[PDB]
Amino acid sequence: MTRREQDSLGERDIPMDAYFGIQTLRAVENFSLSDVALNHIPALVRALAMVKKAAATANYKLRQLPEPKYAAIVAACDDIIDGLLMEQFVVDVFQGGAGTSSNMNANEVIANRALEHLGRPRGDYQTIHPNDDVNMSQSTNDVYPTAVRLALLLSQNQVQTALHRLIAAFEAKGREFATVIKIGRTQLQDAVPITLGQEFEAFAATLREDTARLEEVAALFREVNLGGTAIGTRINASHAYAEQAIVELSQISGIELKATGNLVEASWDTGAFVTFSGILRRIAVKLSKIANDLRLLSSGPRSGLGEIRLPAVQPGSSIMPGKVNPVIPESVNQVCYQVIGNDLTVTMAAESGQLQLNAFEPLIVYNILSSMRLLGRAMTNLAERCVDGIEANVERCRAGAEESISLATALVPVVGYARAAEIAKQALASGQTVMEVAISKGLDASALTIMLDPLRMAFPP
Amino acid sequence: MTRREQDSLGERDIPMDAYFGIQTLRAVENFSLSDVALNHIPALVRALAMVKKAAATANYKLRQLPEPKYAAIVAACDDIIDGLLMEQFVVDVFQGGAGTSSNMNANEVIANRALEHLGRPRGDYQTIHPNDDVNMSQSTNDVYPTAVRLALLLSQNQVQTALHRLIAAFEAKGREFATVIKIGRTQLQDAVPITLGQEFEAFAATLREDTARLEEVAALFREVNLGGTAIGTRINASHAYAEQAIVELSQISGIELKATGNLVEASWDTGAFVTFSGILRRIAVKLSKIANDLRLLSSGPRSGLGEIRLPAVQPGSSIMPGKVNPVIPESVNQVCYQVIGNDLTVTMAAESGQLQLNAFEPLIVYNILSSMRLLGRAMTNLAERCVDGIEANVERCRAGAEESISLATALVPVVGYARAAEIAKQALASGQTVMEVAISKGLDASALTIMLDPLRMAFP
Amino acid sequence: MTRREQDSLGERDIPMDAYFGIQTLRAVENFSLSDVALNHIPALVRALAMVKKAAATANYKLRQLPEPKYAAIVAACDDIIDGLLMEQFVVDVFQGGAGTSSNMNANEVIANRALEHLGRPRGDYQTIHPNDDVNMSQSTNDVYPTAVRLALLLSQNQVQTALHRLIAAFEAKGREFATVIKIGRTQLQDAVPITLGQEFEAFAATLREDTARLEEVAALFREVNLGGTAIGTRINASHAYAEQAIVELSQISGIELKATGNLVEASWDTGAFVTFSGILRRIAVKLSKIANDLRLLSSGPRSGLGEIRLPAVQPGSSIMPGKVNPVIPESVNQVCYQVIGNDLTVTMAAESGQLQLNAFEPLIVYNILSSMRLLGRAMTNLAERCVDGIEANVERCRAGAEESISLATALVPVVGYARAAEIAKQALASGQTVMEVAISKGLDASALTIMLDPLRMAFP
Amino acid sequence: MTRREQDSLGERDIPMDAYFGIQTLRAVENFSLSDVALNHIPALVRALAMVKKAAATANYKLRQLPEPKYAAIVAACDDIIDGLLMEQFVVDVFQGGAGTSSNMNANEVIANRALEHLGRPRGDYQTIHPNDDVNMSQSTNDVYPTAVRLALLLSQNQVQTALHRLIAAFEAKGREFATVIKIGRTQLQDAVPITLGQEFEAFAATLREDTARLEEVAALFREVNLGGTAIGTRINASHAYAEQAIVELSQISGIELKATGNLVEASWDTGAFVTFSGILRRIAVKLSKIANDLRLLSSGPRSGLGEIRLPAVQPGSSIMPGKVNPVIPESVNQVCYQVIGNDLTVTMAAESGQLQLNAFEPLIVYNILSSMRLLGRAMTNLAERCVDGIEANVERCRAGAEESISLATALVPVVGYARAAEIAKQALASGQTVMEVAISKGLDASALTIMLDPLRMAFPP
Ligand SMILES: [Cl-]
Ligand SMILES: [Cl-]
Ligand SMILES: [Cl-]
Ligand SMILES: [Cl-]
Ligand SMILES: [Co+2]
Ligand SMILES: [Co+2]
Ligand SMILES: [Co+2]
Ligand SMILES: [Co+2]
Ligand SMILES: [Co+2]
Ligand SMILES: [Co+2]
Ligand SMILES: [Co+2]
Ligand SMILES: [Co+2]
Ligand SMILES: [Co+2]
Ligand SMILES: [Co+2]
Ligand SMILES: [Co+2]
Ligand SMILES: [Co+2]
Repeated sequence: MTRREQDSLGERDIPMDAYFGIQTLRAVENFSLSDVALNHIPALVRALAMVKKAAATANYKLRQLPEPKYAAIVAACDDIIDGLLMEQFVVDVFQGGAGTSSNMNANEVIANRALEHLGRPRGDYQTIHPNDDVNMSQSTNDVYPTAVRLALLLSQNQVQTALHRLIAAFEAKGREFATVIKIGRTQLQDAVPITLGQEFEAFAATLREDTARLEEVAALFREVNLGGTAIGTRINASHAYAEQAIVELSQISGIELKATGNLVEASWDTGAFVTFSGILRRIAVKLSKIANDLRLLSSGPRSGLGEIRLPAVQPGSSIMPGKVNPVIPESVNQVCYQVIGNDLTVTMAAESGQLQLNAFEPLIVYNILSSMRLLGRAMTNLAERCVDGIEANVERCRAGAEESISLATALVPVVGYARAAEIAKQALASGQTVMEVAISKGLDASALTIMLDPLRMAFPP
Repeated sequence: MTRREQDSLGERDIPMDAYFGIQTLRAVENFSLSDVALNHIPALVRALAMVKKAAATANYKLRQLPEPKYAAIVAACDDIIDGLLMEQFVVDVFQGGAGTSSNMNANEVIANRALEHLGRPRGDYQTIHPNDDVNMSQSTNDVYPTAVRLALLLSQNQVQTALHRLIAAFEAKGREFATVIKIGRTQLQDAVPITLGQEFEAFAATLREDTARLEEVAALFREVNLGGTAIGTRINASHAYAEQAIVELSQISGIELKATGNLVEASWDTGAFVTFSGILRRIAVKLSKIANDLRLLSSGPRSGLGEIRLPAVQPGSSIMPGKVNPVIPESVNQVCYQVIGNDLTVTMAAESGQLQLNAFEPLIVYNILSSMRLLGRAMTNLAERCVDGIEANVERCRAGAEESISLATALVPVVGYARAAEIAKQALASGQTVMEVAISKGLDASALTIMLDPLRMAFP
Repeated sequence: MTRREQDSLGERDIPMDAYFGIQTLRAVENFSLSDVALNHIPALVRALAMVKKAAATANYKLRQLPEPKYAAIVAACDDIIDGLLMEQFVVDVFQGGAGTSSNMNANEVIANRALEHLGRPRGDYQTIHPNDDVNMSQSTNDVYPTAVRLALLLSQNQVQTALHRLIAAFEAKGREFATVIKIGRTQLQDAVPITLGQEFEAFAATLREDTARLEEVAALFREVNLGGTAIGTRINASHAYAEQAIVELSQISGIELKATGNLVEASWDTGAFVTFSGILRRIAVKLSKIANDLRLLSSGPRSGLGEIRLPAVQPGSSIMPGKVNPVIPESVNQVCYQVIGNDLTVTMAAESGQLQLNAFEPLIVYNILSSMRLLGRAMTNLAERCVDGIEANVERCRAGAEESISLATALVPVVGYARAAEIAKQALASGQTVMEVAISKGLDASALTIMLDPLRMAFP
Repeated sequence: MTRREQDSLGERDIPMDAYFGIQTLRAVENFSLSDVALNHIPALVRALAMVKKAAATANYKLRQLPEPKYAAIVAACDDIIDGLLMEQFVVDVFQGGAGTSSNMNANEVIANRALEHLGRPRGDYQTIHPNDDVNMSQSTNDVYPTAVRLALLLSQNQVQTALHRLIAAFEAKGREFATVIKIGRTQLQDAVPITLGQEFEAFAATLREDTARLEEVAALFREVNLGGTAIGTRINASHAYAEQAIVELSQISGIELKATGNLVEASWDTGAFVTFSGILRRIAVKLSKIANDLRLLSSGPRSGLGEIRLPAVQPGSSIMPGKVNPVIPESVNQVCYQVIGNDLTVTMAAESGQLQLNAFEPLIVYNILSSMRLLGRAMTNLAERCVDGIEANVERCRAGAEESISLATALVPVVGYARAAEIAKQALASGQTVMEVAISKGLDASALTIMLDPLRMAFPP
């Protein structure tokens, strides 16, 4: 069964129980590109609903929207915000129209769910109207970007939790491996001694910078253009409505929002999206570097560095034991490369704004929510399926530190530069340790245990 | 209800109904990252099955695999090639493992479907073994990349068909607007006359270069490393098996494949993916510019260029008639920006190869298969729902042409550059036409109506 | 005429009148790639010299360096700081060795200039040694990334001065065009009325956001790893030395520096370069939109939007008087594209770090200093040679606002949606203003002149 | 001492000295952005003068350019083609104008040099006009992109020569290390045996691919729009003029050039540049991974892979012997990252085309010519200064192979899977070779020497 609806282009038959309407139906036909629909990015659906609740409350309080229609609309928004009706948001994320299809998907679905609450039938738009009532005082160009900013704010906690979790895992391994002496490597050449613990604490340290800079950057989104309507001149939406709507949207979302400084600027500026993507791009670059180290430090088992052992999560051959593919970090690098790619997409999109509008905010929101979700899962998997279970190869780390030619420097104040250089040269020609060569020159072994102690070199005063 | 399987890491309970095994089950746990499973890229599944059919056949012909197992493996691969069992390919496209997870997902499903065709229950690997039988004479590092290449080859037609569709839309609007004179624009300044038809056929002409460049580049994927195994040294696979498996994979896929020249180089080289991601990027860059020209030319209705009118696919406000948001092109632009980024993701991945292998082909194949699909759909919509129904504002077009001070350009071959420049400046300074200004200086009214016809200036 | 120098690889002949040494000579031969030498980023040379002055002073105060040597080194450093000896930094910016070549170019030059401020010959390194004395307590790995941070910090001003300059240009125009009413455009479709002044003050507005983010990001460079030596374990340099050197470098540079929190992390973290490069990327993205807006609003003279007119800085085609190519925004566009490519370069280099070091700080620092210098010049040019002389086309702007259909919304509470939608459709259908159609239906002329005033609509 | 010139914006004073005139002088002031002038990309300056000469010659042959002025213009183009007058090309490569400023620099300089050949004074434009004569039958939008295509064709040789050189260095090391057995590595895990020579021969094979792809992509540039003028309509250039100019440009340059199929399309289409940039990018991507492989194989000396030794080109300290920074690969990598960014710069300029013209070819040509030049020099330096001198650390290579657990598979036909697997497991636990475990199970040493030969595993029949 179907019902019959009408827009400024004509009539169509919508399936009887669909909560979306004619406008959404056309957009499903117009933008069939990715098979990724609005409900694949639920945070934006929840956000549109909160913005639509805020406006309805504001209109009601200013006596522009009748009580029964406010009650019905609010109850409908509440349903969507608590995650009902998600399957009704069917529009492709790659939609044209600068956000209009998302706005209309929300307008129609809220309208019809509102009607259900009033005991009227779907499609009875004379009672609750998708444009006249649910979109009162509003514009795609202020509702959509406001919800976009809201959705990024709402999905902030998933990436913060993930960072904290990865931080906590590196800290623990930094503590566990505190006295595990090894050789540091610069340009991939053996340099001077360091512990495995300082090295893991430094992975921890780098990500502590990230959670701070991300928080700082997210705060730019608290600035909203709600009330500027179409191009920032705020025509058709009163000052009092804008004031009230923002106060309401703060209450609903639990986030203190404010009006942006210049709404004509805010109508078109995507600069904040570039900045936010940049910090996701930074996390991915840094994160990728960590994943690379864990791949390098565990290379082997016999003909690599073999200094750490990652947990074997992948099945192997009984006749090929010891082969441990660094499979979680690999999965992490792929997330990072993708995050970097998506970041360029945001850049091209941001760059292509014209006059009073950027038309490509839907592509932007899709890439940022994607990068955020992917990065959260990569970091969570890295922490629990890999980092938590890493083991030090204690003897083989020590071997590297003990084999360092750099230890010969500690002999200068005892035998003179010329002769310490000789030992250095000899140790390298013959392949023995500085310790072994030093012994042959009649220097005492228990004295050398002190002089050439690598843990002493790694830990400054 | 579950069944009990064993791998190198130990024992695990697998759902009764599942054709995948303990190795796939583990990879599903290890790489839960995106929610996009292998089944979202079915051409690679289809391709993986094709390779498994070919390998099985070549092992049977060299008497390495006995007949009853051969007949059962092949039957199972056929079922996969025919679109059955797709829901069993459950591994995340962002998998670590350089392909092993996709490879093992095929091994386990093939073995359990092969077991079923042969009477026996899921997990009786003593009979059909995922590793020892289905993966016989193979390594992830040769079967997976070959599947990757075959999956790209088989996806050519969706993009070629869409390019051919868009070309035909433009060609037709080219003929429809052959005499619709308008003004050209360089650097957004008014230039010399041209027809809308010429503009449109130009769009079709650039997408013709693209269909050819695409064939040429897709052709590199015909070269496969099947039988190089782990690192290119051919260990565990005979020369005889390699040639035979290629002959067989050629017959099965409908495409003439050949052995690549250096299996050692081939084991790790990802330049073929960069090249092909590159033409997709070209198509994106070209297609996005066309979309942009469509948005500019349809700007208005009254304070834009207003030279064309796209079909109104999006309903507008009853109080704001004449607003047509160039919504299909916008959607295309956005597809184009996603393809460009995807091309960088392939770049990052491709550059990060180490020694005998590149560990990130899962990412590469996923990004290229996506961009191919999005370009196909974007071009097919652009053609069917925008171009086919575009209409010219004939009088606004004409008006930009006759108005133009550029009409003096056509007097350079008459009175030399200098005197013609002089005529141009006098018209602009005195508010007279170039026609008006030129009779002034003694030239025949008769010859000028012809010489300064803007439609004449558009053609040789 | 040459002199004879030795390093661990052997003996070489160095030009007699060179302040550089055998290690710089070797570097010149090793990385001849680009024809762009260290002196082409002088801010890094000055910075290297400041840090060397900081190290010598701290070394002096802690009694690791004797007073005669301290004072010669310090005086050499001052010469470089003052702009002398720039022709002696000859090493390619594309150098390998992760800083070493730049550090040794500094060390040798400073040693040799110290030798004359002390009356000794060039090359007499038993008296002033480039490694033992000028690099004392130091490694490339902490000296070089500290110089980079300082260089970037000392170049902040130029991009700040240029931003403020362009802000002021736009603000000034913002006042001038306050009442110049025109139609807004969304998706290139006629929207609602706005003033050219508002549009221009929004340009200013966005750039003021950029000045604050740039400042805020620059501050991250204030944290230095100086003292951390080779890998961040402080080997060969004491706590007191590091504390003292950071105090002394803060005095020398004029910027309050502080020791970074974790020196092991600092040894390899290139993240701050990514964040910063991101703000340049952002500026470029915003800047290119603005440029694009200026090229669009000036399109014409006859058949574009014709809303503004940019000063003519190139001479025109005389066969087309009144054609003005937007030559200055194009040049800015090209700069913005470069900065964005440049940003990807940094992104690769940052990602490529291995274990205790990232080897690619020289490529990172070169690209950033380029980008900064480029944006600084671009924005100055856009302010002085374009924005300041922009003229508004008052009548063409006004006609766009009056001919708009958005006007018909003002009539909804006068005559009702229904009848006001009809006025909109008849206006479009007949080619008349909302005003002319509204006058037909009998509505009062003097109420309509206020009602459908576009200037009124522009301001809440 | 100066001279006085005039354009449609007033008068200015130009150095008596100079061959450029008033228009070039304004361009110097208007576009001061980089300090990189036209003389930094001489290939373009030369190509412009080739096109200029072709057009003069064509005009002369159709009786539109007087013989004396033809002779003088041609002698001037000849001087520029032969490398004279380079310092008169002073405009910034970052020019606005879509190439007009480069075209006018060519026009003016040629005019003044032609005048000198007639013994006339500088700026006597009544005799030789930069627009009227030197620019006859031409527009910027056909001459400049033609000059650009030909600048890239003139330049192709340096990158092709560099590629062949690098190829040659790899092939020779391929031969020299033909029997240096080592362990192959997949995901940084020990895999199966392979020879170092095979590894180096793979480098050669992959760069051979690049020469073929570069050649075939460069051939797209042979298609030129000379004679399409402003927008592809050909106004002001006769069919005959165009036919003759192309025949003539082909003769001057030594390259079979042909008119492009659709001059309207060709007026704006930047697709050929993207494709050329892309194969440079692809060279960067592969070159970079070779550089990385080199830095990794040479890692150590003692706590890395240490399979090869790169020539020490950078000096070290006498107390720290054995430390060899992989300094030339590092500079290759850096170049590769630059080219990859330059490819993004091109992609931006290309996407930015509008209607009948793309305005950003000056930036495009500059980036591609830079990229080509860097790639050439990096590849040349890698060959002469690193590869040609690489050494194998032969015993360490052989130890990697013997330490490999993959050897146990050879034992299957001999002792059954179960026992073969048991040996592999025991070798892994004790850090012993498969050979050592095998001996201790009472298998014969001279038998096992044959069975477990790594060199047989590296080389198929
Ligand atoms: Cl979401
Ligand atoms: Cl697919
Ligand atoms: Cl500088
Ligand atoms: Cl050049
Ligand atoms: Co779905
Ligand atoms: Co915290
Ligand atoms: Co799914
Ligand atoms: Co065809
Ligand atoms: Co290849
Ligand atoms: Co220089
Ligand atoms: Co300020
Ligand atoms: Co802003
Ligand atoms: Co940091
Ligand atoms: Co110069
Ligand atoms: Co050849
Ligand atoms: Co073309």
